[PDB]
Amino acid sequence: TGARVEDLAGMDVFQGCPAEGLVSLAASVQPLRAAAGQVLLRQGEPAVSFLLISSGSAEVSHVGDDGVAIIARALPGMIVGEIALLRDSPRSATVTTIEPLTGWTGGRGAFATMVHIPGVGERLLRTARQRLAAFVSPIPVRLADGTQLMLRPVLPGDRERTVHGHIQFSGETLYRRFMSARVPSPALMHYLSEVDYVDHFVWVVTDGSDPVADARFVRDETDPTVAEIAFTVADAYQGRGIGSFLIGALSVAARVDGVERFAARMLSDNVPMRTIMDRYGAVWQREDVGVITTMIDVPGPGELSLGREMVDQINRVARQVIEAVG
Ligand SMILES: CC(=O)SCCNC(=O)CCNC(=O)[C@@H](O)C(C)(C)COP(=O)(O)OP(=O)(O)OC[C@H]1O[C@@H](n2cnc3c(N)ncnc32)[C@H](O)[C@@H]1OP(=O)(O)O
Ligand SMILES: Nc1ncnc2c1ncn2[C@@H]1O[C@@H]2COP(=O)(O)O[C@H]2[C@H]1O
Repeated sequence: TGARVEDLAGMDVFQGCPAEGLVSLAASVQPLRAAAGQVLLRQGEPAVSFLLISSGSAEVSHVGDDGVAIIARALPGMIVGEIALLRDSPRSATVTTIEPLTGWTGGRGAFATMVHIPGVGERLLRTARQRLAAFVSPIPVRLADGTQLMLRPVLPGDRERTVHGHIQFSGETLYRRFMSARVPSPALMHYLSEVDYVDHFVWVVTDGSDPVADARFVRDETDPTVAEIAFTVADAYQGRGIGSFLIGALSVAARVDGVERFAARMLSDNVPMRTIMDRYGAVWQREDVGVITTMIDVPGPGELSLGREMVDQINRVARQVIEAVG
């Protein structure tokens, strides 16, 4: 009954893989056909199953404890059902066919053989937590002047959210951040967007719909105990204390991630960033003309202006995203 290796060769998780690598698995799966409106999976059910989508589309619906449902979509080239099999846990979501759908599917054993394809298990994990991040609970954040926002992790869709959003990021902003006043290339947006949360962590703050700002760190290639950090705040939200908060938040996430030292780079002439830094120290060095750097140990307990309940919620959400699949 098995699948033609070509049949699986389009699936995102298999890209780069040598055809021979896929044969055992291609032998371990059966074809699946489903009509529009049909239910493939359900949120509490134990996981016996996984599916790879050749054609059609499916709605993903997750009911949080609040009782409100986050929705996403599963599309051709994508696995679904992998996560519960990854964590050995219940279905994270209910999955329903939108478009009539095909149709490669397998069981626990096929999954095993799949995981044993080199660098496949890793992709699966990455993408898994990537998806689980949508189900985490956005933390209410009320700044000193009363304006109310939300703290959550970046989602790939933030990319879209931001490009077509009504929130303005000035050329001067773009320049202070990326050193060009121009709007970020699609390639770049993808980079800022899709992350593993392990070597690349990103906070976004929103008005409750659209992201108004972000803070991220990327673990150093050679030294995993240090990461370079960066921030962006939308023009009209600047100067209200968002950046200070975000370095706190980022610091909690960092602590979780096993990161110790933050590295920073910036225009010598960008005062607020420098000020934020200066609160923790530390000495500035000149990296290049008009450009400065620095290195700080990560505060750390007692060194944060955030709160207790607050650092609790943050550390909780962060750790929830980071260790979700491991
Ligand atoms: C490592 C990197 O990310 S470098 C580049 C950073 N990103 C950018 O430059 C992009 C566009 N500009 C921004 O995003 C900036 O507004 C940020 C994020 C650097 C600043 O953070 P914000 O959220 O805007 O304001 P925030 O309230 O956190 O400012 C922090 C500190 O600088 C002070 N500050 C605010 N505005 C100004 C200003 N116009 N001039 C001087 N100091 C200022 C604040 O008082 C505060 O100091 P304090 O807490 O000791 O009193
Ligand atoms: N945000 C998302 N985007 C795409 N697919 C998802 C998302 N969240 C959950 N899923 C899939 O929905 C499945 C529901 O049950 P599982 O946890 O077995 O595995 C889950 C994932 O394969």
